[PDB]
Amino acid sequence: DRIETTVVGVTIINSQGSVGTTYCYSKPDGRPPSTVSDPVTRLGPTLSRHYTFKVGEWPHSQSHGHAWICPLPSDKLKKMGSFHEVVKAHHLVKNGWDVVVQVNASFAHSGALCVAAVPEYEHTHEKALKWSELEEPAYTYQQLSVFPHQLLNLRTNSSVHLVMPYIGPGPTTNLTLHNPWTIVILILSELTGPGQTVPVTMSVAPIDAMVNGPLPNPE
Amino acid sequence: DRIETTVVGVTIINSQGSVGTTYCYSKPDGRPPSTVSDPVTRLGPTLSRHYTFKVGEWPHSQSHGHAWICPLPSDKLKKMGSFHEVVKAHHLVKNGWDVVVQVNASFAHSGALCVAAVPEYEHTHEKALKWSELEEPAYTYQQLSVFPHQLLNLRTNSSVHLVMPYIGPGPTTNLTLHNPWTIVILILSELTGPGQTVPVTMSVAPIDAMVNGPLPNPE
Amino acid sequence: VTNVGEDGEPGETEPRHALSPVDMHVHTDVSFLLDRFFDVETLELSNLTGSPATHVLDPFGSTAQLAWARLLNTCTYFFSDLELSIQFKFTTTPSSVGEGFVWVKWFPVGAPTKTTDAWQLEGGGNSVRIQQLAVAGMSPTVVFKIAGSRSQACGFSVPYTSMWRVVPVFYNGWGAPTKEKATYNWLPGAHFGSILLTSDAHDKGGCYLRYRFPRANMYCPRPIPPAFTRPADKTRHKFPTNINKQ
Amino acid sequence: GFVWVKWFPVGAPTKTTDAWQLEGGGNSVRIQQLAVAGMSPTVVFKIAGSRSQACGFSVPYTSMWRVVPVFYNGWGAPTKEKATYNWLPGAHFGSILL
Amino acid sequence: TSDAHDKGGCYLRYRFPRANMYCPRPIPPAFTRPADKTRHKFPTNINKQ
Amino acid sequence: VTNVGEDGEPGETEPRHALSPVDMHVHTDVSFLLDRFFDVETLELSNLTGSPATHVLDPFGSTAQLAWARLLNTCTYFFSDLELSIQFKFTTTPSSVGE
Amino acid sequence: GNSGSIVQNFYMQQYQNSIDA
Amino acid sequence: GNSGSIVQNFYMQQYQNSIDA
Amino acid sequence: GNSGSIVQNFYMQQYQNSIDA
Amino acid sequence: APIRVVSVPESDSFMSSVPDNSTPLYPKVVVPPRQVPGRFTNFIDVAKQTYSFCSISGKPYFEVTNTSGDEPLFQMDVSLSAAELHGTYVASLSSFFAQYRGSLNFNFIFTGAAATKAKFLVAFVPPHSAAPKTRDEAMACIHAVWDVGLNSAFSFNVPYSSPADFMAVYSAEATVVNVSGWLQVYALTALTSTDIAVNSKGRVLVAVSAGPDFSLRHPVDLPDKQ
Amino acid sequence: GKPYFEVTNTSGDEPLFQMDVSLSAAELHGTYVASLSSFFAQYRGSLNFNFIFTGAAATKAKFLVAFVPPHSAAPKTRDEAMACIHAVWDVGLNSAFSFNVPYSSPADFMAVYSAEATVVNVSGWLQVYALTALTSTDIAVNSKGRVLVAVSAGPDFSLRHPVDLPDKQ
Repeated sequence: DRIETTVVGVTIINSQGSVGTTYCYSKPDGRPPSTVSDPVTRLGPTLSRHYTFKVGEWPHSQSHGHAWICPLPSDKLKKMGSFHEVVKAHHLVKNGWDVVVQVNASFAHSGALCVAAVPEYEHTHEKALKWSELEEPAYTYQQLSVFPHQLLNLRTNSSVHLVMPYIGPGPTTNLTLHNPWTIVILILSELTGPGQTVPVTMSVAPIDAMVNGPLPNPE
Repeated sequence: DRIETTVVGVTIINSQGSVGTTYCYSKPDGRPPSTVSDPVTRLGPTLSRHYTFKVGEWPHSQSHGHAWICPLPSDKLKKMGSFHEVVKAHHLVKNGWDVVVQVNASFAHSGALCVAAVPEYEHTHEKALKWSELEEPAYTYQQLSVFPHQLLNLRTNSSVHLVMPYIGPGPTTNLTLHNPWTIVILILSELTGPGQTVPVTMSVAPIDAMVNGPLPNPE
Repeated sequence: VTNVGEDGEPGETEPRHALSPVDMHVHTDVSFLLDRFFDVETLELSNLTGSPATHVLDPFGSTAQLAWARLLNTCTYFFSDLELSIQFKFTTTPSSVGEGFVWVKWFPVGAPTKTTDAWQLEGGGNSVRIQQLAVAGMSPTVVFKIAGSRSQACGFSVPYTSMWRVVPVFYNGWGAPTKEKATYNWLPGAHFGSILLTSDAHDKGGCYLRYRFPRANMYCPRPIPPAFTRPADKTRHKFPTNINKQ
Repeated sequence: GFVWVKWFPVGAPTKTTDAWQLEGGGNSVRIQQLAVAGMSPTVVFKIAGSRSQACGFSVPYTSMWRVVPVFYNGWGAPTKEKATYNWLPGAHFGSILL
Repeated sequence: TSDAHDKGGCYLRYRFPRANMYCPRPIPPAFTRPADKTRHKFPTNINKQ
Repeated sequence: VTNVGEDGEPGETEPRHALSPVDMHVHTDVSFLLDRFFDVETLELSNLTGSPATHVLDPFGSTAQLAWARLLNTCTYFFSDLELSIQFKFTTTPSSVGE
Repeated sequence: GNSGSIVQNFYMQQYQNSIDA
Repeated sequence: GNSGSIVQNFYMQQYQNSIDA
Repeated sequence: GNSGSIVQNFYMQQYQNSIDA
Repeated sequence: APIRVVSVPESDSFMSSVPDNSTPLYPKVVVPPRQVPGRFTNFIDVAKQTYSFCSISGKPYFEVTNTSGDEPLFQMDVSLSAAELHGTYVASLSSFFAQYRGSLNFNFIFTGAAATKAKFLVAFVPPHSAAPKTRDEAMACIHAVWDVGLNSAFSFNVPYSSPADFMAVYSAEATVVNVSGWLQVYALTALTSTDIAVNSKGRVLVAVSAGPDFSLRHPVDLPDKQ
Repeated sequence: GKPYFEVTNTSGDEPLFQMDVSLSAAELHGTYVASLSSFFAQYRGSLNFNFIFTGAAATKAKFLVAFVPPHSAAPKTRDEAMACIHAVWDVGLNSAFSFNVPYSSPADFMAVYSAEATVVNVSGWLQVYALTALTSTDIAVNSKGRVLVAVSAGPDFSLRHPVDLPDKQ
């Protein structure tokens, strides 16, 4: 059995495929910012549930190096429809994440992915915070296995359960400008088998959300 | 001394003018709905702070009977800019209120107001939930003193501190359709004195907010 | 006494030799004053054939101030059981219905409706139909004759149907997601049920519904409506009483 | 023959014009406003086939007076008038409207 | 049997006290199927107007 | 919850703040729902003379779904007593049988 | 079942109903 | 309330009225 | 025999029936 | 075997207040709990713990000018259907009945400029004369004097004094039982202001709280609307 | 007309299954639990559903369910629906799944009979989505996968109030 049911909020992600619960670096802490003599809101269990973005559609001839950049979570924040609404009107947010990548395949499929949670991910050509399809410089795959991860292998499963803690240089931060935790997914070994797609997927979700002081009505 | 500093969230309403802290009927209860086998969010201390709407501008020749209808709080909800955003995406809400009417006057001013918190206020000609200037049928002032209140008298102060508990026929409710607590303000004795205005005011604010299950992204 | 008014709360004075009680307030007791069959409403029965207009026992409307109307709208929410007593005033020559069975069938909040024919009593020819939902079964039927019956009436218990923990009289909001002019003070089923009256009569008589509101619980006071014009200032209003002068 | 025997307690108002009406196929027969049922006990009995066209009930002591004075020496109202001598406001048991 | 037979019918009735039931069975729909995705709408006590 | 179905037996999920009971199921109680005089059947009486058609109280037939019909055919076997209440709707001028 | 009146046993349960074993 | 006769409980209070909790 | 009602002895057994010895 | 009974002549009659219910046709209906606060069992209760503005002239208050003195300020025949006590909770409640036995209280909420003082007098005139019309006539009765300035309102208890244990909730031609008298307030000192210019008149609210010994007995249907 | 939906490797956005959670909504028409109901007038229960996936044993489908409380007018893409209460599930070793559609509403009992939009009729929708378009050994052998939608009465569910049957419609 590979029962991998993970709950936060009231979004119960069951999914067999998961093999392990990889905590990236550490366990998340709820102890308010060191530098905010400012009254916070511990976002509730609803809201800070999960969301689930179909990531992209893996293809066939995709030469090792291609990844799905996922600066968690701006651009794709505008769809976390209750949590989203909150971080709009609240300067700064101290929150880790939980994400469960998922992929739909079979018996006749080669192709593995090094899906990893990157701290202060460089790159994203000043077009960052924009989830998309940038390649990486090759070796990034020889070494992308150094930033806490979990690979996906069509010959063993369909998920990667990356669970991370809060990070940023200062003790909290403006999530409309600084994405510490940014997830990637690189193709270690190209895809091979039956001609159908192989759609990719991912269930994102905030954790321990606390956002400081409200902001002026948008009128 | 008539120090009347009332705090909820991090909106500290100090105001001398208040004379009493009138609890309407009862003290509010935080014990989740009886009929919602559904996971809730106890809205935090930020958000459920206060807001403060200038109500209107009392005039002079206003014959006893005129009141400021305030179905708390729809139409004027769209301005409670962080709490507002939440009740949008969450079916039902169990919450009382706290409100502090305030009025700017002097020495040479007659005019008193019976400001009261009405349960299941009738009226508002199917144009309800709309804060405005409807009159009342006269006697409503002879008896409007029966629905828990506190009057305002320019010869003694400037506030009325109505603090209410949650109400509605069912154990919780859709605040975009059912305003239990609707505040009024009737002119018992016309205004008299110096020719300047006499602007009215009011600091509204939710309390013990719990809103059930999220709703689809608005896309 | 010096009153520092304005903060709601009344203010008393208390004389000397304060007066002793008697009566004990008692006659002002909510549940008590409301536990008596009132004459409220009055309708027209159905012919057994055709489609009915399911009557609904919603006594939270008022208007004709028969001191039961105001009393119900003195509270905000109300919860009580019900009990009825249909009677039936003959409208013409009280010897034209040599039988008149009347299928008084009560229905609980939510029961379906659409009642066309489905029953039929076969006997020598003719055969007289009965309303489909009228027959006996789930929801309590009462068959009483309108001939020789020294009281062409019935009467029974009807415990609180409605889903609401309590019945809201005046609703400020709406009844359905179709914020429509009607569903304002409506709210889905703030009531006690329905009743379908069918009998070979329908004409040649009416009824006089009645309500006995045992276990009446009232909440959230409200102002009590005058019911009488204003008089001439300084003076008394003078209604011819038991007392009076002559 | 329905008979709306309605009893009233010392002091109950009066003025009873129409206000009720029973609608049924046409005609419609009115009932007296204060006659209907409610506060003060009504009794509806038929005058046909009824093996005793009668009724009957309790009526506890209404009147305000600690006791009922039969013969009063004084008057009933500040209008010392020929009538209010042995009258006294409501030295009685009530009324009835048939 | 009665000197009647015609000029009237009857309406039998049953009161089934001490009803004991065994071996469940499926319960018959009693109403057609509607239009997919939606609700069936029978005029009730409630309803809208 | 992950269900390993197929072997008959249902499968539940149980949310948070599970909901308190009230009503107690009670109104669904078999014996109870069936202990009430229903209007089932309807016939024509006999003349005293001649030979009769002995009527038989077999209420296990159903068809006109007056919510008593279905309810009896929700079970396989049924055991209960009976109690009847004949009434008799006059079919013409209700003053032609003086007895 | 629906017989909550304190007169139901005017006829003792032998005449009233049946009996099992 | 107005039911002071010693026959009101012929039908026990379950059939009579309702119940709260 | 067929008299299982608790009212049969309204008339005590002397008036009701007979007696032997 | 069969019991012997005899129907009273009355028998198969109605009775719109039979102390005893009817036949329970639906049963076992368990009912859901109620969490709404502000509930009540007794009606007197609500009118005792709650005032209501008496309607003088069309408004709930009289005036006080610096040109009054002798004249009466407020007057009304203390009976639960006298003009002023018409719109009040306490008086409107009453008409479901026929009798009351209570002394009433009134509260005088003075609303004039905070630079205004009015000083003043109230008086209860038991029934006898034909309405005294000057304090000099009225002060010889039961009265109270009050000085606005620092008070910010006042309270006067119009007692119950009469030979009958209950009176009439309905007014009518002069009876020993209708009228309990008058209630009067006077200008024991004509009003004053910083400037007669800025502050013309002062006002005062007349709120009616049910007395502490007051009760209504006897329910009665409503007559006609008049 | 069948008791199951499909799962192809060409879905994605589109809704998979939807119905207005009220005991006379299409799907819940033939069920025991729903057909029982009509002897009455009221229910107060959260329901459970079990998704018995029946595709080839060489098929995997992964997936998403979602409960949409009443408000909007039916979200029509998971991206809209996932912002509500939902559950994701991966067939492959499970061999079916269970989702409990709770009870959340201001009324202590609702209607066993559906009717024009009321605050008491509709409890919302029940939705299932293609969070990952189906997959097979060969798109050739295995075209589609299916899934059974079984309805178990919830653990807090009860019917109150018996009522005669109206007309047949």
